[PDB]
Parts: sequence; C-alpha cells; structure tokens
Amino acid sequence: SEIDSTILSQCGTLFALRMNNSSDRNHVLGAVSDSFEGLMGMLPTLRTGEAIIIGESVRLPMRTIISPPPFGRRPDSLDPDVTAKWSNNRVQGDYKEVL
Amino acid sequence: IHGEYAAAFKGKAKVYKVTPSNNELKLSIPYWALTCDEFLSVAFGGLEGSGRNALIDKIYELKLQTLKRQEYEGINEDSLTVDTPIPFSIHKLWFDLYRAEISTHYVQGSHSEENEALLLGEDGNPVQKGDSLKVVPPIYMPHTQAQGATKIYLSNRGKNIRKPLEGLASLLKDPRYEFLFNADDWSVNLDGKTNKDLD
Amino acid sequence: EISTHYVQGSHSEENEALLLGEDGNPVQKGDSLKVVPPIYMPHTQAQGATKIYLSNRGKNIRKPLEGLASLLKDPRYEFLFNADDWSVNLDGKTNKDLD
Repeated sequence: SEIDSTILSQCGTLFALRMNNSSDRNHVLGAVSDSFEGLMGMLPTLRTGEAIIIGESVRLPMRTIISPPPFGRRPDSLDPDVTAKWSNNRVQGDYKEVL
Repeated sequence: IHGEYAAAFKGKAKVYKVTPSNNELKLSIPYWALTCDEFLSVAFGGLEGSGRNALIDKIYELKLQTLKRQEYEGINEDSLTVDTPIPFSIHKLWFDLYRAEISTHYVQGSHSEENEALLLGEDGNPVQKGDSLKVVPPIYMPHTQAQGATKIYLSNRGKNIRKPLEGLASLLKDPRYEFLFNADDWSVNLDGKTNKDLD
Repeated sequence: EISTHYVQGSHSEENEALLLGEDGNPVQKGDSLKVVPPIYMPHTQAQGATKIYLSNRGKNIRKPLEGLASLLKDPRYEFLFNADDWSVNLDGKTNKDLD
C-alpha cells in the first residue's frame, strides 16, 4: 500500500504471499490485470511458503509451493540475541575504554 | 516525564531527579558534553550572525587551551574539532566576551588588555575589579576623551552580542539550570579541570 | 575567506598574514591532506602595528565549508571520500580508474 500505484501496475509478474491487512490486498487486486476471484480470495489464508504467481511469465495464475533452499543456505540477519545476552551473568565493566 | 514511575519501583531502580530529597540521585548533564549546535540552541537561543562564529572561535580556543594544560589520550591540536567532548570553562568565556565589549581602554587607538581603564576608588583600589566565578561584571570609567582630563576610549574590538551575553549571564545566575551549568562533580574550574570525567 | 592579506587593497595569496612564531616560522602553516586550517594574524589596521585587512574575495559559504570539513574527518564516510584504490591525491592522480 506504500508503493506507488503507477510503478506497481507496470510490474510484469507478481508473487503474492500471505497478506494480512485489507488495504494491501485491495492495492494488489487493483494493480493486477489477470484477476480470478477464486484465486485472489485465498490470499489471507496461505501457508508459510506458498505463493500465487500472476503475470505474463506463466501460462495461468497458479498457486505453487516454492522449493525450499538446500539446508545450510537460509537468509539470516545476525542481529543480537536479546534473551541470550540478557540471560548471561553480569561482569564488572570498564568504561574508560569506551570513553 | 510526569514522574509517576518512581513509586512503582521502590528499591529496584535508580531514580535521577532534579531536586533530590532523601536517597534519589541528581540528574546532571554537563554542558561541555554537548555539541556546538546543541549548546548554542540551549544557551544562546540560536544565534545566526557573525556572533555565532565568534562564539565558535572562543569555544575552540578554550578547548585548545584545555588540551594544552591537561593531557588527553589520542587527541592533538590536529585532530580536535569543535564537537570533541573536552571540558571548557563557560564562566571564563562569558567574562572574556563581555569584558571585551563594555570595559574601556586607558589609551585611545589601541585596546590592549593591559590598558584597562577601571574606575578606581578614593583609596586607590578599583571600585569593582569584577569576578569570574561570580557573574558580577567589573566597573569601568566613563567613555569621554575630551580636553582637560585624560583621554579614555571605549573598546574597539567588541562584537554586537551584548544581548546574548546578558541572557547567558541571566541563565548562569538562574538556580533552575544547575543540572547544566553547575553539575555536582562535573563542574569546570577556570583552568578547565573537573573532579570527574564522562566515564 | 579567513586568511588575511598582509597589505590592504590587494588580496594576493603570497601576502598571507599568518601568525609567526618567535623563531620565525608560522604558528600553523596548514595542511591539505589533513584538515587543519592555517593560522592567520588578527585583522587590525590601527596605529602602532601594521595594517591588516581581511580578504574581500571571500563568499558567504563559511557554514557549508565548515560542514564539509566536519564530514571529511568523519570515519563513516570512508566509502565516499577515502576510497582505498580511488583516493585522489593533491595533483589529481588515482591509483586505479572506474574500469
């Protein structure tokens, strides 16, 4: 719903995963030229990993299951683990180095 | 903001107030820990003319003097910017920048600091030599270089920042800004040395 | 915009009225690769001392220049101003090119 409508409307192919809110679903429906009511009515109830490929790169709009990547190759941001860091016992600090 | 969480945590959290009563600490934000822009916005009310440049130059000179007097790790005269958190005296800054605007020189033409024409008392001592820690300004002889008496000329180096300096003095004498200008342990002496550091 | 000409009327670069030391050398000559600015004698044309008049060629862009100087020394802009193999030295020479 934040992407510009004109830019989105010119995208060749859409990969609509599970969508929760209604505004985004309405925008996606308004930014597609091949609408099947049965397929587009299933958006808020898609499993984790399913997709609905719509556009000129496929013969028909179709509900697929994207093949999982090989084990050990999974995207992951190495953000700090709050629970693990906070569960550790506290140690005496030294803020002269920080200063 | 409303101070309503102090009672929720009886002894499980440190409380930093402005006016402590029994055991709560005191909130203290030293002014030299700020940047140049924030300090100007909070103290002088947002100067925009050449007075801002004059204040920046004075602050930089004071910081350079403080670095010269006191050793600091990894900081030299080449890698010191205005925003470096190095202590500097605000009272000395105000005293210099104000005395360079109202006091009169005893000799015309030049305004050397050694030719200060302070109005002396009957006994010989000056009436008001002025103080730095105290915000009282010194008294000077009237500006009149006519015939008959000695020729005394006004200061020839002052800027047009008398009003912001008066405002800064009023803030300095305000007991509501102690958490900035008169912090408990982070007070800055005349030579730029504090009891403790930012650590 | 800061350094003052030793003689009024003309703003020649060779007449830079810098602050000299007791030995004779200037207090701060100034560096280019480093961002230290040169030191200059105070502007004063009164009697007793020499006539020092500030340069009249200076523009009104002191604040943007100060901001750029602050940015140059910021270690967060190394990718922009201090590229490893694309660092431009004083005479405009690069170790490598965009290829």
